Amino acid sequence: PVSKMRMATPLLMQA
Amino acid sequence: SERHFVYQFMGECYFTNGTQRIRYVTRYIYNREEYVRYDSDVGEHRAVTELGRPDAEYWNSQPEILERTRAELDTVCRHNYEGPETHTSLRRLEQPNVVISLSHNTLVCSVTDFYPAKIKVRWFRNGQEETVGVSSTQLIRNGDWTFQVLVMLEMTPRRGEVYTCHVEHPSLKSPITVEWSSAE
Amino acid sequence: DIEADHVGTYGISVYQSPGDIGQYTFEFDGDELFYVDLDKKETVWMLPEFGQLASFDPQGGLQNIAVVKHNLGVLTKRSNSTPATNEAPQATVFPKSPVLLGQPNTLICFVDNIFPPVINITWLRNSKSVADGVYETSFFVNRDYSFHKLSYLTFIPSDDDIYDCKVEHWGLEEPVLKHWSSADL
Ligand SMILES: *[C@@H]1O[C@H](CO)[C@@H](O)[C@H](O)[C@H]1NC(C)=O
Ligand SMILES: *[C@@H]1O[C@H](CO)[C@@H](O)[C@H](O)[C@H]1NC(C)=O
Repeated sequence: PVSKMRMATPLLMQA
Repeated sequence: SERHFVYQFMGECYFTNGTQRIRYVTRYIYNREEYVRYDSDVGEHRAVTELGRPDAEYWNSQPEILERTRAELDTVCRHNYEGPETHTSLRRLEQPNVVISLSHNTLVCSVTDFYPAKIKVRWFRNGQEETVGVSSTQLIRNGDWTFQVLVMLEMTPRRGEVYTCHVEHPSLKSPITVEWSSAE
Repeated sequence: DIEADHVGTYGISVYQSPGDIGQYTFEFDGDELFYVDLDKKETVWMLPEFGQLASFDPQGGLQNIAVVKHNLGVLTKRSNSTPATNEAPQATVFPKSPVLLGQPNTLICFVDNIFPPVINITWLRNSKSVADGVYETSFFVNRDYSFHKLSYLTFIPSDDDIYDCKVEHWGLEEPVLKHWSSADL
């Protein structure tokens, strides 16, 4: 059916 | 924080010759400034600005976090392109609408509502490709997945004058042509 | 500076504070694939037909804004950086198709050099706010990290009318009104 789109994953900078 | 700040992140996938070649950049931007970034060519996170040093090392210091990122070139770019994009973006073909209207007068050929961006418009006077006295607007992005371009021909309407706007676009199996005579 | 046949921006997360204002979108060759409505948690495709062939889990957009919001909080505290200047937006109005009296058309209001991405773009027909037949795009990113956005007004060309794209932005010391009329011709 529908072809899913994946996205980049922003990384968390330590607090 | 009492002051307004803008943070922006994005994952850019540069394709050339299809997926044959794929460069992948990840950009972290703060207050209009890119501070840290991951380039597939560099292989790892780099501090674009000084404020980014802490983070470049920090993320490069987390094997899967840094190994998931390198994989996004395949997880995201290659995957989005070879799948979804081929069924939508890469196959959208909108046939340009073409019309000529007057403006020592000027002929204006309106080429509108087409997609993709690639296009070549040419003027002909008596089957001969006119090049002087011709000028085009830049490519105009309508923001709704269509473009337009206006091409003008400065001329002197000589009785027996046949002016043809010639448009070649991928959505067109056969180049479009619209003709205008001093008569019309 | 980086050349290619195609550019797929898969994931653009914009976040602003104070206000928790977020925007998540996908772009391809400079056009908007879709934006994730952060409140309704829904992927909204600019082209309805594209939404029937491909899909996107709005969660990914939500995760993105989550991280981006965190990072900002860190940077806003890790730095003493001064807030960037409110740029003055610039608007241009032009018709989608060649104008033809009495034939339905679309007026397009292209607004560039928008920063920060907080703005009110409204339409006026004869100095009166038009509510119907108006559509707006998401904030598109620019190479200089400012943004642009377009608004569309569906209309019937007539020389008796004068239109106005009204832009309100912090960087303008008064609402800017770009005028347009088929009568200029
Ligand atoms: C691009 O075209 C094909 C894509 O499969 C590839 O085999 C070829 O090497 C490339 N040619 C170039 C360098 O333009
Ligand atoms: C946008 O319009 C609203 C009214 O809906 C107003 O309260 C706000 O101040 C405007 N924002 C600006 C000046 O950009």
